[PDB]
Amino acid sequence: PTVEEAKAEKETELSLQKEQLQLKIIEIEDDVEKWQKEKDRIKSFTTNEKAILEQNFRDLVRELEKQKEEVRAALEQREQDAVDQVKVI
Amino acid sequence: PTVEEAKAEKETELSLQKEQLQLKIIEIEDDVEKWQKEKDRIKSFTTNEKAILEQNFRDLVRELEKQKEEVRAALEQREQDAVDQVKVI
Amino acid sequence: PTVEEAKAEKETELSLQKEQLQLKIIEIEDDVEKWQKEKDRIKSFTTNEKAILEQNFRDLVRELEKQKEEVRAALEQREQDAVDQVKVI
Amino acid sequence: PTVEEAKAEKETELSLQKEQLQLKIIEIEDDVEKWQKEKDRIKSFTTNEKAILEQNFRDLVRELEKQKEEVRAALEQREQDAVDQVKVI
Repeated sequence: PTVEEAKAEKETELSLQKEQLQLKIIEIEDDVEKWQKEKDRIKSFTTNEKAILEQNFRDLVRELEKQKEEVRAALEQREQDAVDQVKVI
Repeated sequence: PTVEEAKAEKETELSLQKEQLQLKIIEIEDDVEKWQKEKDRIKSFTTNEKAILEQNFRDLVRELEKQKEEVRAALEQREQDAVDQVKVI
Repeated sequence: PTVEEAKAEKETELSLQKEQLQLKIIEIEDDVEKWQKEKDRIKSFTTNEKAILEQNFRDLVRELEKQKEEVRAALEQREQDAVDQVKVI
Repeated sequence: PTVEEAKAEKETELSLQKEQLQLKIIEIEDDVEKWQKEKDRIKSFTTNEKAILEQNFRDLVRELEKQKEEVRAALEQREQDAVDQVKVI
């Protein structure tokens, strides 16, 4: 080959090989950013679900405390009822 | 009647009437002490039942808190499981 | 005394004595109603103060739970801070 | 150089260069394992401190609940004391 022909071929080859390398880097980086976004999404979902669990628990305890209060005041009303039902004879 | 006969009769009558009065007082007082002991017993029962209620409530809350903890650690294990299941491709 | 004079005197005496008896009953009943109203007022005050105590306790626990949450999230921020401060060298 | 001399030199050079490469890999891997062990240690410390926080909180609440109970029973004793201090006159 001519000196000018081998020059031009080298330039073509390097230009095409550069582009291959760049594409592969883009692929690696897309895969990594997608991996990382998924990991972060799962973390974010768990954090949310734990917050909702914690709020369910607090609502449950509050509802049960309120039921306990109803039973207590019932006990106190059966009490006074019974104390008035006891005659002096 | 002789003076000595009316004397002796008065003494008999007063002695028998005193005894009637005393018996009635004993009856009134028995009824009152029994009334009061019953009132006190019912109060004492209610106090006991409320204490047992309060301890049931505390055991229930403790058991539910412990269940919440199991669900939370389950959520965290499905989490790490899932984070390891996400490939880098 | 004349029959008509003793009649009239008896009526005066009974009328004045009735009024004495009635006044004493009114006094007994005033004292009893006042006793009972005071007892009821003290009971009512205690019931109120216990309710306010119970609400103070609940506000205190809620405030402390909220402070615990701040300390926990502080611990988690010193954590991530520290994990990023550890070099790969 | 002799064919046998260039052979022997190539072998020396490759052997020394291999060893350089291996050492660098060992260094990279030591740094990475140390990084990772430190990250894990900090995580492990935070987890511990949060557990101790959580147990302090529970002991605090239990102590305060117990103090509330003392104040309540004090209120009830000033109550009965006062109810007995109210005369019938």
